[PDB]
Amino acid sequence: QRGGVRQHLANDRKKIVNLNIPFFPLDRSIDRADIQNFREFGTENAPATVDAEVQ
Amino acid sequence: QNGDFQILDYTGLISTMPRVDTLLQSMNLFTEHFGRTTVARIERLDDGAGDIKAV
Repeated sequence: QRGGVRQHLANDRKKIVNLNIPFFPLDRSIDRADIQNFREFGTENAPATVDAEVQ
Repeated sequence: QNGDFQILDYTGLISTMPRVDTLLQSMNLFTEHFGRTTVARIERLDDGAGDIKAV
């Protein structure tokens, strides 16, 4: 109605969040026995090299 | 050993070591081969003998 009561507004809204993160490891090792007497499996007579296994 | 008053002088040293044989090495009976694998191969070719006859 005119000249009487009035109307009012509401307010806004907020939110906040937090989070964590996981971890992912990966390891390996090389021993003498893996290249001691094993042929490279490539050329006919090339001995096994550590570099190839590393790659 | 009777104190530092008696300044001591030079002393000699001797040593003893176990006996070492040189007979076989002196005779030059052995040959040396350097390989790669832990196993060594031996190849013995055997010939054949015979006598020729007149024809």
